[PDB]
Amino acid sequence: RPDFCLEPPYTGPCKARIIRYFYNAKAGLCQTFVYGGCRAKRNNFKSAEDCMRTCGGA
Amino acid sequence: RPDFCLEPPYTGPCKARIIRYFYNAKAGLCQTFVYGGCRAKRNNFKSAEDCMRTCGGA
Amino acid sequence: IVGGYTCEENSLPYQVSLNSGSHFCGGSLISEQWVVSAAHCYKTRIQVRLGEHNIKVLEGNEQFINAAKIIRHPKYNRDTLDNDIMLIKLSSPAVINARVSTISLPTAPPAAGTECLISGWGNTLSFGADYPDELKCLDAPVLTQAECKASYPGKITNSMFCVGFLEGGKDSCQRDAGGPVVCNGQLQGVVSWGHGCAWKNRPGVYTKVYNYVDWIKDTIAANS
Amino acid sequence: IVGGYTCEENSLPYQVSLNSGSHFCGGSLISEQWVVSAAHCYKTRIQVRLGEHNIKVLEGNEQFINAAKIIRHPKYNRDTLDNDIMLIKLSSPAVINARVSTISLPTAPPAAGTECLISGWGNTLSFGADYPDELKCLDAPVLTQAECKASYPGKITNSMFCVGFLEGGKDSCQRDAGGPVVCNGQLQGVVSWGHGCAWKNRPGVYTKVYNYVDWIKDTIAANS
Repeated sequence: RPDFCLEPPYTGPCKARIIRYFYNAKAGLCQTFVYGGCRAKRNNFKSAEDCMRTCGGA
Repeated sequence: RPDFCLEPPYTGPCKARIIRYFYNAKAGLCQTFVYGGCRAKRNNFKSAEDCMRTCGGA
Repeated sequence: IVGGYTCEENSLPYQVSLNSGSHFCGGSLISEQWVVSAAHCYKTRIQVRLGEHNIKVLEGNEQFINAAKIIRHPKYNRDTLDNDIMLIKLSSPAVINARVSTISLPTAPPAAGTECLISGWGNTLSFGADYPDELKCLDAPVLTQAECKASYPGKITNSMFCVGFLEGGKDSCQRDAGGPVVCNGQLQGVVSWGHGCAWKNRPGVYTKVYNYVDWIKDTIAANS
Repeated sequence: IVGGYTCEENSLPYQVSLNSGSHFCGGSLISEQWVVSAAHCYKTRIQVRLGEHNIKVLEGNEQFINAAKIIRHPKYNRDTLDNDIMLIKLSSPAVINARVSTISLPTAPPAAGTECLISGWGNTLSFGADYPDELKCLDAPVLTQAECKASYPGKITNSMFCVGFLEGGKDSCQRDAGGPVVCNGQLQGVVSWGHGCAWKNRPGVYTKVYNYVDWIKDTIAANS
């Protein structure tokens, strides 16, 4: 139910390619995205499990 | 359960006085702090039930 | 304000406060109907208060006026803080008297070495918290752009200058934002940001009002 | 790398990749035992691959060597990206041959306008995603400190410089981080960050390696 779960995935400005999970509310589940390795927003997880625990349902 | 819930609260550089909520790991619940109006860290919520619903028992 | 002093009651009539259930920022009255503050002090609904000294204990003469239009600078950057300036239009014109009065806009940029007066109801502790009821004041010099940029490498933009003391001890603080920095009868600055409050080599950073002199004109024109 | 070209298979022996589950960063081989990367490429376990051109299609030249020490700059700021540099000591020294070989550290800073070679297996699209299997190269000049500042007001510290094109269309991208910017045979830059990839007036920002020559010597000596 938290609003940060509805934000777009945030790669950020760094140039790494790090697989992270975000909740996609229009899908109703967690998806993979590329994180750059700095300045993570809150819709950004190490597992889908981590992701659902926090954002699932949203 | 997220590990950013373990960070102390972060007022930041800006000079507003804005009440926000952070998870106090040692107390086991959410408390208030003064937010300056910019550069929020992740342990920064707009209310208690908000905070406790994502960091409650972190 | 850290390391400052209590202002004289009848001496900062241009000083205002911004309110949303509580005092959150300051501001400056520049005309009977417009206030200058900081962009980071934006809220959707704002109540301005004028003629205050003690924000708790009313001496009879305070005005409470809802803001009608609240207008952040368009090139305001919430991350870098470039262009940290905002204009508020009062729903009624302020009554101008001994205790509410406008501050002149600036005619030239900030000049290093000049003594300014910074004021507000900000925290008076560098550490922990004492939000004061009485308006505080600090006399402090404009610093050189070099001193400003060395204290904060890469962070100083065209819209910013530092006022204060590199020794620390004396500075503006939380709840001070949006408030005035007056040098020689003109609003040179708006309280913006800093690293901590009154830390050594970390002076306050302020928005140059002078940069926005045409934007302030044009904004009032367009909306009045 | 956006708007670049496939590297000669023979020509960048100093180019390494850092791997965990998958390829996540690049690096530069700077002695038989040590690799320079970005501090934002730090992980607790890394295996360095050496001698790659196509990261999916092995030509037989490749070495797979674990990092035994992974050492971020002690002043790396996770939020401003200041001092974004890291050293890795390999568990065994690399076998030196035509495909695995070192690059010179810098002996001076690079002059604005010098032509550099940037390389990596980073995204080749500015939007969406094409992660290439083949190593890509970009010819790009060092930009002035003024151009760099104008592009990124508030964000460029003393450890940072820009290489690229203010018109956009050519830049480094995700998965390029930690990799080399080579200017006349010397490693002048480490791919760090940017606003998008190949956006107008937003060139890549790189760490100034020349600024760490001492630290790298010390660290390499402290860690024999």
